[PDB]
Amino acid sequence: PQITLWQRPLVTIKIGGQLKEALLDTGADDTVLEEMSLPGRWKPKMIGGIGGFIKVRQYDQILIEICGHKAIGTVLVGPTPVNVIGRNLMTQIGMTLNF
Amino acid sequence: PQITLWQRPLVTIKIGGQLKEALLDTGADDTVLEEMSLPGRWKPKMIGGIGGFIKVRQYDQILIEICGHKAIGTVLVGPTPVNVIGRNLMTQIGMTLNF
Ligand SMILES: COc1ccc(S(=O)(=O)N(CC(C)C)C[C@@H](O)[C@H](Cc2ccccc2)NC(=O)O[C@H]2CO[C@H]3OCC[C@H]32)cc1
Repeated sequence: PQITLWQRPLVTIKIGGQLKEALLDTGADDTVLEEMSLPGRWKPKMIGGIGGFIKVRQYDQILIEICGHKAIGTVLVGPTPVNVIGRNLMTQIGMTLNF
Repeated sequence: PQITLWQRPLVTIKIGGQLKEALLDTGADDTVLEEMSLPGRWKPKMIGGIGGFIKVRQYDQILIEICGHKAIGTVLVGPTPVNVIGRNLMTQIGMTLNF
């Protein structure tokens, strides 16, 4: 389907048994979510955007479910003010920008 | 045209008669550009990014061409890692997310 940009493109994802609302963000290289517990090992990382950098924990090979599609990708967990689904995951569901 | 998300959706924009590279950002409500000169008066605006809030200069009804398409709207100037084209301008050029 087609998703208009008149409003923030929000979606609900399924990750680690939890349901979280997130923003389909083409400007985000990776998916970034607010603090939560995830299984597996992680690496510390610093990501920057408007307002500066925040420290996050990088988890790779995490199973996520969006709109019925089951995809695997990297999830950065940290003090982000808003949950965003990055390009890392959007490519997996075949999402593109069109005009 | 269709833009996949394997790489950053960087495009060429024209503003003030100059060509610049900008990122198509669906997670951004507004368009935020790196320091540059724009005509007329500006108003203050407080925007919150991943790293916190910053003060930017708001210029309205500015002509800006994105991927060859003519737009006339609000452009915010301030400290940002890269020129960001937000939903305010993407809607003007008929851009949408598809999958
Ligand atoms: C490595 O992985 C990364 C993932 C995400 C980011 S990032 O979040 O700083 N970024 C990147 C953008 C600022 C270049 C995504 C932007 O779309 C970012 C996502 C976001 C963060 C906090 C609150 C709302 C929206 N949007 C953003 O800064 O938008 C600015 C400009 O328009 C306004 O909309 C609300 C916030 C304002 C950085 C790195």
